[PDB]
Amino acid sequence: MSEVEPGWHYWLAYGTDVPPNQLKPEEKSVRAYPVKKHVPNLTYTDGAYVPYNTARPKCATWDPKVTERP
Amino acid sequence: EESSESALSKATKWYLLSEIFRGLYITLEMYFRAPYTIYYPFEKGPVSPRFRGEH
Ligand SMILES: CCCCCCCCCCCC(=O)OC[C@H](COP(=O)(O)OCC[N+](C)(C)C)OC(=O)CCCCCCCCCCC
Repeated sequence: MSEVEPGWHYWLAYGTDVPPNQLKPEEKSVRAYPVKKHVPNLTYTDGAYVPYNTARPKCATWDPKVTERP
Repeated sequence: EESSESALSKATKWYLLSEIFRGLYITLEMYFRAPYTIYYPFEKGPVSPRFRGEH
């Protein structure tokens, strides 16, 4: 089911009478970034999404530095 | 002694299963009606603009 493109996915659910290919331009989505091919849900495959922490550790250790006795 | 339906009338309904046979017929009515089933994932049920799904 996830292969269904999100624009049409709302039409197949009887939530709209206007198919996504019949939208008037005043209503469409205009993006500044490329819209590549649709990608389904990727479970059970190596392309599965992996969560990770986007924040650096809150403590920064000290860089070893030595100056000799004067 | 104060029952409207005579003894024979009550016995015929009792012995011949009058209500069960009526119960069977009404079930058979539904056999000639269109089932409500839809075919997922080839079709989806309705959704509303207020539907709460994936964040
Ligand atoms: C000479 C005449 C010959 C008739 C031959 C046939 C007789 C059959 C039995 C009659 C008596 C009877 O079904 O009785 C009902 C009995 C006992 O009821 P009770 O304890 O007396 O309670 C009732 C008390 N009253 C008198 C105050 C009402 O329980 C039942 O509900 C049994 C349910 C059986 C369901 C079977 C379904 C099969 C369907 C087949 C086709 C699809």
